[PDB]
Amino acid sequence: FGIDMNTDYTLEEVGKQFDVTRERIRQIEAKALRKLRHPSRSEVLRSFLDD
Amino acid sequence: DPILLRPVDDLELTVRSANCLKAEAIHYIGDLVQRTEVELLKTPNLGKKSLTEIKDVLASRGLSLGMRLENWP
Repeated sequence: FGIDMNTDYTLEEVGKQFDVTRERIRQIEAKALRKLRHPSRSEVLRSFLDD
Repeated sequence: DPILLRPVDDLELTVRSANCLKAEAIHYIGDLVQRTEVELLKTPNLGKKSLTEIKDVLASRGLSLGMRLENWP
């Protein structure tokens, strides 16, 4: 995303940054998202979705 | 307590321990904490590191093994 930086990047630029293909980067992003989806890192976060 | 009937989903455990407990098939911890140390070491292909991890996640929330319960679940 563009979280606390300039422009967000495509997956390929990220793999560039870490010397990986974009598929490696998709795996990393999906694992981080799965980690964050669980509460105890996501209670307040999901409360930001006030609904 | 709402938490020992809270699944091992939300223990924030590693997936190796996931395989171990799926084999054991203990979803909630209300029956988990009544089980002892050797009752956890009866796991298939499970050793020191995963079980130290599980006691870690227990003492993060103030519990451990061997506890006693009543009418559970």
